Amino acid sequence: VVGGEDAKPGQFPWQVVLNGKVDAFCGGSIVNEKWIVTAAHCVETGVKITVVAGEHNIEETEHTEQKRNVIRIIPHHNFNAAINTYNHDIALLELDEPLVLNSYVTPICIADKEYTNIFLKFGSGYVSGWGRVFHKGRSALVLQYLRVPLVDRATCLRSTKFTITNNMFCAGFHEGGRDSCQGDSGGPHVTEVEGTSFLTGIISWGEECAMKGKYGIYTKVSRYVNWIKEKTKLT
Amino acid sequence: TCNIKNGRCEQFCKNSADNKVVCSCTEGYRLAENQKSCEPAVPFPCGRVSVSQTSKLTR
Ligand SMILES: [Ca+2]
Repeated sequence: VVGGEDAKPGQFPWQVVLNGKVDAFCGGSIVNEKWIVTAAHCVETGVKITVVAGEHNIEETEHTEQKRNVIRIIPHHNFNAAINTYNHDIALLELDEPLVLNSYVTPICIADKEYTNIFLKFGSGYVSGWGRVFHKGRSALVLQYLRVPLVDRATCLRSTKFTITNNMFCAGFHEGGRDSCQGDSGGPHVTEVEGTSFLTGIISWGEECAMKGKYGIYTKVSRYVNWIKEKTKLT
Repeated sequence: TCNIKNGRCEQFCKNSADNKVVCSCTEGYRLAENQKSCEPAVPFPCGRVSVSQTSKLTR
């Protein structure tokens, strides 16, 4: 996250980090005890992945961390239908052993298609992660979060030569300086509805980070909520 | 109706008969006694901070 601030322990208890070929390469959010929702571009078919919930400072030990292995990975069926576009940039991770929910390990709420979209339209959400705090800069040790306003589609569309589909949305500031960035992918874009946070987006991609005239592009969760609930059903 | 302020529903609102309103909440919560607000029905309901952060208040 560029131009954000340190979260306090437990401020975003649904946030998790993903470790693998690279440590802390992406973020993700807790759907329930056994499932994490993240970005598909973070989990190429093959490689082994680990999830750490209740994570705050990547180089320290808070004794709130819960490490789990990923036994199943489900990227959206349409991701990579069209080469190098990032449309449908969402994936689901199933954990080998359930997480123990507590103040530092709590699911994010997921409304239905209609309400997720209404919550997004409130126009202000938070993004978080351990990604770069500077374009091409260092990764963060302490979880970062940043408030970002929703961007009108026409402005979004004109900010880049790349395609922005209806499964995406823009968020960021016209003046730049603040944005999610590399390493933040899979992490959540969340909207607070009277104290209760809802998953409204998934950190997906962008052109460089925090540059004036550019915005963060997010996967629009409203379009995938039925898919998420269907696949993450607890038995 | 749900038209204004989500029909006073803290979480979800659905339009019923005679311009009436039927509220609801997301998993882990329960529609209070006043059929409006949402209350924790489990130890750790989704989307809520329970750490309170820091340590300096009346509590
Ligand atoms: Ca730690």
